[PDB]
Amino acid sequence: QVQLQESGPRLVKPSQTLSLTCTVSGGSVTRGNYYWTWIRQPAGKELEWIGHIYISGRTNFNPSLKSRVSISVDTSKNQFSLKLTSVTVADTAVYYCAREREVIVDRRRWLDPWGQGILVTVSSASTKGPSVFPLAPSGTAALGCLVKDYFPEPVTVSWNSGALTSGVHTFPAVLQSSGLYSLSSVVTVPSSSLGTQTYICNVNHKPSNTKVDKKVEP
Amino acid sequence: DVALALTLSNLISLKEVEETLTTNVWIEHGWTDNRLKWNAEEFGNISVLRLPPDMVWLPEIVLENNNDGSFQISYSCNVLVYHYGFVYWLPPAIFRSSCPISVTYFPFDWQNCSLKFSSLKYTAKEITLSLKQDAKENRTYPVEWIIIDPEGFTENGEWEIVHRPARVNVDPRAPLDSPSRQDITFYLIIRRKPLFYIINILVPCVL
Amino acid sequence: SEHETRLVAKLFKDYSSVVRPVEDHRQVVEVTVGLQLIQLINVDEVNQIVTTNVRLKQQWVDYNLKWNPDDYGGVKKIHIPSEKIWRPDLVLYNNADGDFAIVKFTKVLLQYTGHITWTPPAIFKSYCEIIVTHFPFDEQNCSMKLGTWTYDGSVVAINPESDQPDLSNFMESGEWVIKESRGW
Amino acid sequence: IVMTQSPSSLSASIGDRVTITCRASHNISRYLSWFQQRPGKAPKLLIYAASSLQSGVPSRFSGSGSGTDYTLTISNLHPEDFATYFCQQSYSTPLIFGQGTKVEIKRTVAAPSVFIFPPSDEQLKSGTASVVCLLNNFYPREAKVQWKVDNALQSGNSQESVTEQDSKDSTYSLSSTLTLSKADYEKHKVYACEVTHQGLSSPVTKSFNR
Amino acid sequence: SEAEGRLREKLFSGYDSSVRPAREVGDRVRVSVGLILAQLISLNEKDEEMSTKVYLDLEWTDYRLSWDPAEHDGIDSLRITAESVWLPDVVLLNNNDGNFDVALDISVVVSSDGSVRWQPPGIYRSSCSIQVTYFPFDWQNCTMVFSSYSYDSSEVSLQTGLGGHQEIHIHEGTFIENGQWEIIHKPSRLIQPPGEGQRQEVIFYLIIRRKPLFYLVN
Ligand SMILES: CC(C)CCC[C@@H](C)[C@H]1CC[C@H]2[C@@H]3CC=C4C[C@@H](O)CC[C@]4(C)[C@H]3CC[C@]12C
Ligand SMILES: *[C@@H]1O[C@H](CO)[C@@H](O)[C@H](O)[C@H]1NC(C)=O
Repeated sequence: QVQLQESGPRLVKPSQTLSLTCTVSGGSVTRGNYYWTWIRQPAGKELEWIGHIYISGRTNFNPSLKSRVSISVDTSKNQFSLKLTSVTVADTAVYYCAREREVIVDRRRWLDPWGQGILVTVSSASTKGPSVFPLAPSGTAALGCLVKDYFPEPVTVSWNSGALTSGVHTFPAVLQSSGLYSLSSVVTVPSSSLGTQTYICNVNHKPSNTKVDKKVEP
Repeated sequence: DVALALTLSNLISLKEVEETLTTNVWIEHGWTDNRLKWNAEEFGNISVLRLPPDMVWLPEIVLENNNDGSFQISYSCNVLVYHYGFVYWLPPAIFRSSCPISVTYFPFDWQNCSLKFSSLKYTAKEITLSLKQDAKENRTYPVEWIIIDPEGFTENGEWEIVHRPARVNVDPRAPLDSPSRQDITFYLIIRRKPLFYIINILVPCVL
Repeated sequence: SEHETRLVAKLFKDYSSVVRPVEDHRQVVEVTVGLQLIQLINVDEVNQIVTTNVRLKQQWVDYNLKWNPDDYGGVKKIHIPSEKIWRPDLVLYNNADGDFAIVKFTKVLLQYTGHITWTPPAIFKSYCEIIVTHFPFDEQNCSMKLGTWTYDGSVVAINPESDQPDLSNFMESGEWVIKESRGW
Repeated sequence: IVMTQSPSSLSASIGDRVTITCRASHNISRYLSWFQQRPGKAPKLLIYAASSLQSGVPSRFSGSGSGTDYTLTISNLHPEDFATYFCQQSYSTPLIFGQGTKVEIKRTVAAPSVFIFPPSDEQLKSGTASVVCLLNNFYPREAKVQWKVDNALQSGNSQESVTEQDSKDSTYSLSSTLTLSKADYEKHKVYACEVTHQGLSSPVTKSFNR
Repeated sequence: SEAEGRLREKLFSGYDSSVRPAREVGDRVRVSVGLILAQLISLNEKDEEMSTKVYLDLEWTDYRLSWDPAEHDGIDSLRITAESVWLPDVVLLNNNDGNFDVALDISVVVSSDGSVRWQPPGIYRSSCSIQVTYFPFDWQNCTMVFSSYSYDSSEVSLQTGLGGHQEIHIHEGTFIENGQWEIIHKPSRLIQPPGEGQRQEVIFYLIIRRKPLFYLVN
């Protein structure tokens, strides 16, 4: 019945204010025994409860982030917003807006429904296309392409214009200390086919309009 | 299911300046309460009980179109509960209702008053309003008129009843959980008897 | 409001609205009375009756309606039904054909120190000697005598809140102008 | 309140039973929920109040417990039930989620096929050098890559990336990338990555001489 | 209705209808106030009072009256006698006859999230100062001032009712139109205190033009 929608800038610079807004449809933000909640999950780690605001306007916050966090409700637009001041790189995460239902008769409290989620990354880095380097093969042989030093995510990698999919493994991107991403895509092939068959990795990075078709050979 | 009928004991008045119809009516409510069923043979062949209305659940019908705040019946008489689960309740009431007045043909005018009955405590989801059903020769029909006793009814000194229909009105637009979804309206088309106004104003004034 | 629920249950567990609300019977109940005139409804010269819409602010202390806010989550003030507590029986002595006493039992404001404020409304119909000698240019001095009907001054003392009635929320009349007002 | 969810990782197969415990430091009056998160999706509520099943959830999921001890049971597993499972408490603020127990398909022990790749001449043209060691198609996930440069152990200058269980064999691959400056790359001759994994009788080394 | 009976018994165990429902000490209760005009009965110039028939539309949240429908046979809402639950003491402050209260207390609709909606009927005689200068070719400005009688703004916060317009609702089909008055404007406003005992108001204004045909003829 009720639907929650996150929105806000997908990229913020460090030491600035991260702002998000959750729009509620099919339900009033000032009606019913509800807590309008903000949670976050940094990628590959635990979920962290940022805070919530009650329908009366009272707010509760995580003690870890208490000083930097503020939550507000706007009744006219049926919205509630989160502000996190002086953000560092550790504040990069998928942010969720949720509704915690509370019932007194049965003495229960649970989060339902959740928002879809909004991925916010904290980085002063700017867009930069990848450099694509061959990972040249040395009875199955391996070869690949190194997609190095790009920002932001994502990059898509295919082999032979999508005709080669068997044995292809494209690794998740790793964030370097430089703030730029890097990944490798590899494929295992018969060693007998190294002399007869051509292998090309097709790398696309839309934010830079990088389109590279790199032939990989011994 | 709540079956309703109206008996007009007397049409007290229609005040034109205040546009108010004062009537004495007896509202027959009939419904089923299976919790109040018993075997007559297990309880000394008792077939009917008289109980205070505050002891049982009631389908709280009110006059929606009153204009004085008297929404409810005047005298909360006993309910009659039969062994097969039927609850019969005939509260009498004095009702003062809104009746807009068409002055176009006065004193040769006729009016179209209405008594609209609904439940504010319950909606169409919780109760279903319907007209009372009578039987003749094992054939059932609905009572689609205001009941008037030919013997005990005294005609008003100024108004003659021409038509007196009864209708179940359901609003398709309103939601089922709204009190305005359903009502039962009892109408009174009443023609003025202009003899007093004739003799006392019109003939002297015209002459 | 579980704190206020527990507080309200404690305050009225063994409470009496019959006895005067004092620790010791030789003490007097000090009541502050202030009249607020909202509207001058009517001046009936023939029957000598003045009809007014009023608010009868009454303030006292109930010795047995105190609590520590720290013991109840910091609750410092509550609103409770007036019918449950003892109240002064203020009566309009010169009532003509209306109510003698307050009949609209609105809620009282109770502070943690036992202080009670109760500001019920009333329609006062008061008997006033009407001098028609100078009508339509007449001036009328109309009074409202108010007192505890059954309690004498030795058990309940009444004191005016102010020397004048409160006219801050008075609705202007299209027939009369209040030249002067005072409480004695 | 601190919520300790055990075990951190489990392997089960289609049709087997799964049990995940989530102990609580303080007494909770059944104010516990069990969530399921799929890769890349929002967390999905399965159970709340420690026993109530959310609408639209298969009946195989079951929640139980009280006080400080709570359990989630997944009997008659399904292919779609391989996800991360979280326990969340709502007895007091701040709300505390569990560490997260991941359950994935359990398959035959397979050892990695190891490959080492030198830097390309193209990347050396730009002033940096990356050495990539690939571990391909191996289960379980537990594996250790060590880099050696002229038989000298490296530290602090490599990063690892891992795929999800393959959609076909449910095996894992892992890449380790040694990043060195071009100047540093030329001061040493032999570059090696050593791989240890329970399917390997002994550590496997792949190396090249520049 | 045995599930309804059990739910009601659990709902009202330990419940106090005289205590204002504030989740925590210091919380306010938001009360949305709206009006439906069933009939403009009259405007007595001699007594300077407007007689109307209305339905109030009061909405608030009582956290104590929340339950999980899954634990009570899927019951999502209840219809409860208004005397059983806490009510905001919303009255017509500017009544002219001494009557502050509604005509019938009827029943309140309570949702499983504790949201309470109450739509009592009311026959109100409100004070209206008549602008007599242009009678009978006059227009009047008659206000209905609704507010809590006891609770201050720090306890009960009033809002205009809109799902939504800031106006008196008039149903086109069923409205009993007055033969002497035409409704020109019908807005509603929230009046804040000027700025501890201060109270908001919700004022429903009726600007009405007299139809003077009777006085032209007579
Ligand atoms: C000059 C004479 C006729 C006197 C003036 C009579 C005027 C006032 C007319 C106007 C309307 C007339 C009435 C209209 C209808 C009827 C028909 C029938 O019911 C009997 C007479 C009666 C009731 C009429 C009586 C006379 C009447 C009242
Ligand atoms: C009721 O009627 C039956 C016959 O129908 C008779 O036998 C019985 O005695 C009567 N009275 C009681 C107490 O049932």
